[PDB]
Amino acid sequence: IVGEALEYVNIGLSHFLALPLAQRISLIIIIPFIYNIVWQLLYSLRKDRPPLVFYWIPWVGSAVVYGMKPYEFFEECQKKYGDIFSFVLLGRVMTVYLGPKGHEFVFNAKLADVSAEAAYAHLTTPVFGKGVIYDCPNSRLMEQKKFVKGALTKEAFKSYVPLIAEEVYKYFRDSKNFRLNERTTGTIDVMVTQPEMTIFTASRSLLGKEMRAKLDTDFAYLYSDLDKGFTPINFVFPNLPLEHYRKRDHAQKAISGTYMSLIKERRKNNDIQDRDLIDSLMKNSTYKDGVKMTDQEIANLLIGVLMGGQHTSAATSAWILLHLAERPDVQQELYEEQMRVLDGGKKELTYDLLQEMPLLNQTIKETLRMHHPLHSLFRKVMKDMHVPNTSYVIPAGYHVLVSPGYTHLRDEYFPNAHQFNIHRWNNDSASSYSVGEEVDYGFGAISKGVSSPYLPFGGGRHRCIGEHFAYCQLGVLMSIFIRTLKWHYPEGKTVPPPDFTSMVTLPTGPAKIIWEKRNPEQKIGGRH
Ligand code: HEM
Ligand SMILES: CCCN(CCOc1c(Cl)cc(Cl)cc1Cl)C(=O)n1ccnc1
Repeated sequence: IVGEALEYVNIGLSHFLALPLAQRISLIIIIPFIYNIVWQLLYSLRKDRPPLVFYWIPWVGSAVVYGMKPYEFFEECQKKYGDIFSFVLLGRVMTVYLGPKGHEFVFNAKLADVSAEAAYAHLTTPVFGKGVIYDCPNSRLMEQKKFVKGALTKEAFKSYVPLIAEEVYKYFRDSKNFRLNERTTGTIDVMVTQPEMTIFTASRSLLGKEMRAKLDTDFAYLYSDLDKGFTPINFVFPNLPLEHYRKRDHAQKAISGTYMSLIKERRKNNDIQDRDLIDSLMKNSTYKDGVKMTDQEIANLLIGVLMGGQHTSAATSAWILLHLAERPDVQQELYEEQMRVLDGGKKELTYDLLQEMPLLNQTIKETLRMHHPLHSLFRKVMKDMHVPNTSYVIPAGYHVLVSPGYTHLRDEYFPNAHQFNIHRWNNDSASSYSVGEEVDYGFGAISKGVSSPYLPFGGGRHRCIGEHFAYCQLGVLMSIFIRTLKWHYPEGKTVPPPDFTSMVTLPTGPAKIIWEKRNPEQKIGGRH
């Protein structure tokens, strides 16, 4: 007789529901806390699952330590478990595969196994708009990248270089942070100057003179509002109604509206040349199945393409300025390269001459090695994936996290990895290179192997298409900085540590350097 025991299950439940509000709250906390803990212990039994990092608080998982110092988190985990391990992150299970094998396993994964758009769309679609990037099937993305690459050709870069140079000089002339016709020395915050210099140079050359002229007005404020939707807090709550969410949505309509306006006027005048990305997409945005991109979609694609490049590039020139500020030896060497290639300054900077500045391109390369703008790249796992040479299975619904930026900082692949050393790239100054066989996903032949320990631009179907644009812009900018200014730190200041909490891993500010003119009496012409 134990039906008598079932009587007391019933009675027991009855007394549960009758406990005071204090104990019941105490229990709605202690009961998932405990379940979680035995669940992990039970989980670590399975040999077909990668090791899972232990955590106390349910749902939150390892969010706090990962969110604040993800490379230290990765390293500590790698010591305990090796290169494959999992951890819970605000609701989700992230499986990290560290090292070159990890790049291979994730970047070169089969289309059917993983989805970038499933990982990213909830974050990007509201910022950029509907119908493009991650708000469309992968095949559509592939053709958009193709369309955009058509405004990123060598001949495009030859015409961008003087426009970008004009903008840097205008900024030296007019911005309160410099004013080189009035001041010979000054303090700047690189996280104030570099985003402005970036948006100004990127706008003028990819969007055109009209759009660049709008940045001189209050309209510029909308791009900032748009940033606030592109944060690792929309990370988790994609849409819950308070005000910076509205300003985001408002900015998107307003900016896309403006782009659509210029598009429609250019077509109404047949004022369609080869100046911009705008001209380019208007002439070339028909998918292979014959469907044309709408004017809304084109405008949304413009926002998305310029947003990403804006923050990665601005963060990178800020890090460059910061590393160089304590290396007058490297400024000196870069300066000598400038005098030699540009014949004392008597040659005008062109895209061709940029390619003959290996030490400048190595400086960019090395900065990107020590400061990858994105410490983590994600895919949602769509089908149970087996991990080669293990018994590990990664179930659908998990996420895979790859981190080439972590490998960038390993001594095994980069001797003295925490040292800024541009000469480690002697006779290897290329932004990237395919050491063999290629493949084409729809936007041109890129490398098939994604095993390089140096992968600032990722690889596989989702690979960056902006690398050459970014070197062009960073190149021109840094060439003018070097030729015009020397700079150094305020007393006792040094290279700041990264802030990893933002979307990109910019430096912890205020990040200030002191500039001074190389030629105090040099004037920059033009009306203002
Ligand atoms: C230093 C500058 C940059 C760095 C380090 C960088 C890095 C990256 C990385 C790592 C990815 C791959 C993301 C993933 O696989 O999850 C990517 C993708 C991409 N980037 Fe860049 N990027 C930079 C600048 C730019 C610029 C200037 C542009 C445009 C002109 C651009 C446009 C794109 C596009 C369209 C993708 C495709 C993403 C996809 O297919 O899912 N990026 N970038
Ligand atoms: C253009 C579509 C979104 N992208 C590409 C994917 O960007 C990412 C990356 Cl690389 C990581 C995470 Cl965590 C989220 C997003 Cl949206 C960009 O804005 N970027 C950023 C740098 N280069 C391009």
